[PDB]
Amino acid sequence: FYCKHVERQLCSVWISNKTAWFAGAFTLRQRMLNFVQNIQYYMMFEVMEPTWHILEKNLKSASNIDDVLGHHTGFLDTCLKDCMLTNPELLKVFSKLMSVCVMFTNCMQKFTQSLVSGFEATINKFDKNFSAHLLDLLARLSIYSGMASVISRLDFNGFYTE
Amino acid sequence: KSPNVLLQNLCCRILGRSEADVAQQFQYAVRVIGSNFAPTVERDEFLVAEKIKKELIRQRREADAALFSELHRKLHSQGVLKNKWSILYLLLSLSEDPR
Amino acid sequence: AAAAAANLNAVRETMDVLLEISRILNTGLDMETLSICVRLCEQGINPEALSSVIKELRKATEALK
Amino acid sequence: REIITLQLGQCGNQIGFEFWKQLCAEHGISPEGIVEEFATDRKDVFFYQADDEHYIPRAVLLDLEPRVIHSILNSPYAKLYNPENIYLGNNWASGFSQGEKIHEDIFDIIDREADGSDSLEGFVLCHSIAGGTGSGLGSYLLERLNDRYPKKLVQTYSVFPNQDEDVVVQPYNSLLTLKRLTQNADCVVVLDNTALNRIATDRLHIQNPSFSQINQLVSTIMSASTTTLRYPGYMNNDLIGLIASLIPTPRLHFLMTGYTPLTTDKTTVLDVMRRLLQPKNVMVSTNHCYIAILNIIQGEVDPTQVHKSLQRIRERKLANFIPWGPASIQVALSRKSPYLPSAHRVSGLMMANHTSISSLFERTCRQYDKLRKREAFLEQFRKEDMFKDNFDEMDTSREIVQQLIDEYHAATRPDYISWG
Repeated sequence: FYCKHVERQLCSVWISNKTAWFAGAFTLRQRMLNFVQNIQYYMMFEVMEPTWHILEKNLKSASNIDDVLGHHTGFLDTCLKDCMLTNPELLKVFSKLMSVCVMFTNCMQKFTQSLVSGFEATINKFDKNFSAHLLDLLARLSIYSGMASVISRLDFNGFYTE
Repeated sequence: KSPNVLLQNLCCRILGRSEADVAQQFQYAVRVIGSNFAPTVERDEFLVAEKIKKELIRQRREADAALFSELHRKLHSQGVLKNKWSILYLLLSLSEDPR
Repeated sequence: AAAAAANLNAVRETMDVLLEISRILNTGLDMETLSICVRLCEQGINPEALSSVIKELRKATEALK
Repeated sequence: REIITLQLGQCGNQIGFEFWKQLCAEHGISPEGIVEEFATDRKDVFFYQADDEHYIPRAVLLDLEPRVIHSILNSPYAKLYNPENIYLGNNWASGFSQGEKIHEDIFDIIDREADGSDSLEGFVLCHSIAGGTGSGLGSYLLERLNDRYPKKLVQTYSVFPNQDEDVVVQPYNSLLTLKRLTQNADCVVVLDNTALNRIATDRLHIQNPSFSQINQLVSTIMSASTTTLRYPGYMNNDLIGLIASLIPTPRLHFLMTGYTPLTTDKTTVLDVMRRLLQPKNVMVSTNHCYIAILNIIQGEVDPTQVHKSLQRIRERKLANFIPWGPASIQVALSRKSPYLPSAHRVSGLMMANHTSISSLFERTCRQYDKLRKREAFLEQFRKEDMFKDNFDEMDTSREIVQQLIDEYHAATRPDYISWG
């Protein structure tokens, strides 16, 4: 739900910002929306749907209830644990990046004038804060023990590789 | 307009002069055109076309006599001229023989 | 309009094709005069009457010279 | 949310007619609108739940010299959509001026249907570029829509005017319309008439009825693109999410069309991915590199197949990359529609932002530059003279399309901190 809320914010910025100032936030917004959409594509189409379709094969071929109970518990436990939910240190950089997202969209919605430099400076401050944490996410996930799938989803060109 | 002042235009077009410079020639125009406004002779465009071809054979511009076969067709193709006969008789009447 | 100028195209065409007919019979009328000569014929007029006037006006531009 | 579809011109009403017939056959409705017994879906995206138990689509019917629109009138699909708003050529200036003098009541027609639906997501314009009937009026209405409503989306399904063609004012008309498209639209979907013509003369041996078969193609593409909105997924159940990833900046908003079967008249995701990435399964036919691709697939998809297919697409490198960033082909999965013919059970389509369309733009610019240098092909159209006696709008449109070509070439560079 938090990940959907920020998607709404990020699309709102692009549609309002087009008036019929700067391109510094264009590339920053292109790195935020194409981040959060891909966490959804991964988190669903690798964890949720495969195991759910196998769990429909567990609800045709299993003859008792104490199999089905364990199968269900395993699907829930993996759908948390293979993500950022009950990770032991949570990968706290995700909350920090989402905080930089919500601050960026809040400032970018006030693109209406009636200083362009003050907006440009706070957007670049956010750009440093964001780009550092995106590289920190890629590093912190790469060391943690499936990696290459979400890494290749997040960057494919290798414009950043760390 | 009226045809009487439009004939004065013709008298400015053939000559190279203003209309207050000469009034004699426009008086010749109004004396000949006047008391006649309607042809009292045979009316057919087809006969005057057969009189233009007959005239171009007599002058040995017989390739131009096959041009007139196309130009009369073009004249029919536009179709915005009320009397095709009067201008063909008029253009036939002023014909010179350079041979 | 647009078609109301297409009729103006079809009149300039009439005027040009009658000039080709004018040169192959070798008359002295040019384009500007021929545009008067077609206008007169729409009301209807004797070419037998007009030819003598034109054959006098071409005989009165070198005699009034 | 809800989409209100606008159709205008003979070609635009043709493609809207075939698209509405396609969605009528697709969803569980009669040509009157009578509900079926087989219909995770939605019937509120193009359709209003209208007030005689017919899901009447919200369509603006515009006619200008109607010939085929009369055939649309006496038709069984005139019982599906007719909110009774039909209100009355061969030039951009004529259609522009005619749209200018009557903008009020057609804007009231737009206001009526805008009040008709509860929510709104965008305006999809059935448009033909330099189609004569669609041209001019479409550009003027594009100005009216983007000026009057700045909070919504504007989509324009557009053809590229090359039909192996006589009209010599067509580069001027397409240039002025393209100026309006770059400046007054949020996103433009462009197709090539010659590409679809080549594909149609390939798959069959038809030469004369090319128009109607091209209509089948664009209607199938338009249904395929909005399947993810019409059927509830997880993303691109609104237009702006699909519009967002492909468009990196307000100037590059022109999208190529792909769809991996050219056939509907066994298969896996892996094969159709590698079959999609060639430029001859693209229905739009130096370094040329995509900005961003997005593919949507619909079928009996094993979820491991998209995973290892995207693996193969990476290490093969069969797609053109983006220098200044990551923005790549994204796998989207959608539901197979009820009552669609069972050929190519796994079927995908793609929408992509490519710099190769700059070549087609500069070709048409070169045609305009040739006819403009010769100065014998304006034909002295009276509406063109009275609209602009100085013809400075052609110069302004040329400047805008030149800036567009420069921004395309600048996005091609590894630096896009250099602009145009």
